[PDB]
Amino acid sequence: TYKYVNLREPSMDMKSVTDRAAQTLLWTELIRGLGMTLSYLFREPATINYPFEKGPLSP
Amino acid sequence: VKQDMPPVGGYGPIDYKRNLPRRGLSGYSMFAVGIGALLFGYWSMMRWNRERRRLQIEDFEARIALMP
Repeated sequence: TYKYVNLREPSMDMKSVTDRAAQTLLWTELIRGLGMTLSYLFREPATINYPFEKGPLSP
Repeated sequence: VKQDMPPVGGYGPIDYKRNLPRRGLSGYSMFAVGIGALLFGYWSMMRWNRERRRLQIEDFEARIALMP
């Protein structure tokens, strides 16, 4: 019972290698990372206003 | 009766897939639309520069006729 990783080779088909080349020379997934961070920007924060709102506890 | 904490008849499953959409354009399409907007900007740039040179030649003619 195991699942070992990093089993992909860089595919020598022209489609996959030109997609990785356009990824390298067009800065794509960096913009995808910026999109994820903006997706957490427009959320609502989980900050309790501490000296008034005191945090939850246990019995 | 007894009042432990059991699960009620079984609960739903929770996923364990690396759920990735990998969306966005391909290499060829993004490449071509970038170069197309580039060439659009080049054509408009060429037009504005040559009409601007026409007007700047008119400014030269103004200083020529003004001088003596």
